[PDB]
Amino acid sequence: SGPPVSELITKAVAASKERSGVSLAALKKALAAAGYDVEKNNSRIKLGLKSLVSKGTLVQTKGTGASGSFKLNKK
DNA sequence: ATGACAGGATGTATATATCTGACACGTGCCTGGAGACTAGGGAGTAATCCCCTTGGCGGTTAAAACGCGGGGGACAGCGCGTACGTGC
Repeated sequence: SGPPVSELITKAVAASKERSGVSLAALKKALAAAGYDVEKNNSRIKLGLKSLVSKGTLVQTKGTGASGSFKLNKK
C-alpha cells in the first residue's frame, strides 16, 4: 500500500529544480532510484504526469503533456 | 536572455621558383592483320497449316470499390546520459 505516488512524484520533481526542467526520463530515473516501480505503473505515471500539469500545482515549462521540461508554480 | 553584427587567424586556398621523371616521343622488330581463294556449312527465304492465339457471347460472383469508424501510427518536443569529436 503506502502513500499514493503523487507525493513521490512531487518529491522527485522538487529534488533538483533545474532551470531547464526535468525530463520524463530523468524523473522516472529518480523514481526508480527512490524504488518506486516505473515499468508496469508507467500508465499510472503516464496519467499522473498530465493530471499534475492539469491541476496547476506544477506547470510545464517547454514540453507538452508529460514530455519535455517541468517547473514549480510561481507561488 | 537572445539574437544581431564585427573581426581574426590559421587552415586552406593563392601566387611564384625548382626539378624531375614520366609523359611523351623516337626506333627495332615480328607478330599481326589480312588478300585470294576455297570448303562447306549456316542461314535466309517460301509456304502452309494448324493450332494456338485472337475475337466474340451469356452468367456469376469474385473482385473492385467505396465509405464509416476506430484504434493504431508517425513523428515532433525536449531532456539527458552520453559518446565520440576533437586538440595535442
